[PDB]
Amino acid sequence: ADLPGKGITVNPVQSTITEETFQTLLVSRALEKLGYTVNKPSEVDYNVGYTSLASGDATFTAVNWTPLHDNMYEAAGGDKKFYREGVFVNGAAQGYLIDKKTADQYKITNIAQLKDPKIAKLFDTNGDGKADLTGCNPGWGCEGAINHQLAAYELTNTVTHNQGNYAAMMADTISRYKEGKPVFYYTWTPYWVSNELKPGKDVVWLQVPFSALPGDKNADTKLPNGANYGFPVSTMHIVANKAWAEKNPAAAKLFAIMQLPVADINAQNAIMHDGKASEGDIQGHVDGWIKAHQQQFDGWVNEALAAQK
Ligand SMILES: C[N+]1(C)CCC[C@H]1C(=O)O
Repeated sequence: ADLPGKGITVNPVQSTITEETFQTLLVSRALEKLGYTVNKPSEVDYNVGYTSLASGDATFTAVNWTPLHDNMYEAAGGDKKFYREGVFVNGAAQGYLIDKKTADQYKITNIAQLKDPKIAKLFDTNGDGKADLTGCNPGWGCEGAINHQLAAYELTNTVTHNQGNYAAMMADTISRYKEGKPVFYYTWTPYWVSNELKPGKDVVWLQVPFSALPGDKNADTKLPNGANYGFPVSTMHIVANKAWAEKNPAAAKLFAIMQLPVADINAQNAIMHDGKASEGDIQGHVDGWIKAHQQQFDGWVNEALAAQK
């Protein structure tokens, strides 16, 4: 009769990106149905998350990105210290965008065109002549990807990687876009930005001149027709402490089979951004998703409970 997680405490970890909370708590709810006591997530830098997971201070994360986290994953112990099975979120996109108005006028389709200082000046916001790319916070996996690519594409003389607080910077970028000025930024899905600036209407994605990712000399981000946006279709995974997973087969199975559509996280993140972003609202987003997918959610729980436990 007794549920397998009775008496066992779970510590989730995510980053300080509040938009990660929904998917983290979805896993927490599932573990609670398996009987576990789940604490509120710790919100720490990704790299701190991975070392905590490897030591056993943290139990799971649900925001492990491939390939952007590969270097942090391997560095912290890789498959020797971590359990990682299945695919939690498929079909994420990332890349570089400029406003469609500017792209159409000057016929800009490739980031390599920003080597021309005249083109780059269009996107200068601080007057130093260089294009100002709204980029990634220190510690994000995309920090390393963007730095690597600007160097590889010979863009460091005309393009600046602006770093700080991405969410605040993007509000300024949207404000500038609304004044009718050119903008240049990196983003990903799922996140709230793509709801405000939509490709084909407001903005366009830029291609890159060849494949370049840090730590993999033979990376190939090309699509079958030869078009390249600089990043592959990306996925998120649930990652757990390996030793904990070996002792908790019901949880291990649950982690391998849970799946959340990228569109659902996009929708939740958009609602948060329109003002409903308190802890209490996010809990209700999670509870409402479950009620709307009750058969699926219960199926995951039933499969986990039927593991050899
Ligand atoms: C901030 N991010 C959510 C953007 C894509 C993956 C991740 C990161 O760069 O690590």
